[PDB]
Amino acid sequence: MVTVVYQNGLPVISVRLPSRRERCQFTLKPISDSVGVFLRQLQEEDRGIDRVAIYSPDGVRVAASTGIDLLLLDDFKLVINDLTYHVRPPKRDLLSHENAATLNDVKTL
Repeated sequence: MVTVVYQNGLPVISVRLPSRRERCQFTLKPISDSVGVFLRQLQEEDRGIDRVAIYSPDGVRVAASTGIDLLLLDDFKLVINDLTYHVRPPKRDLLSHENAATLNDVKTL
């Protein structure tokens, strides 16, 4: 199964990759990473991947330029080679992401 879990305010997507026995996790920046960034990371991780794509639950291809914040507003399908994974991210506000991974009362100069 492909899962999405927020850790320190950022989405961590855990994926079974075809060449690998063990799961691998991908942490993404919702406000600046795109669908295409994530798909490129998958391909870089496993040379056994010949095809990767993301689709809406209704089966419509999602544009590579789409922000990860927008992707994670709802369910989606992740195709890796000949397997399609139904991904169910946890719901949170689109506004949620603007203070992600910030430590309260410590600012960097």
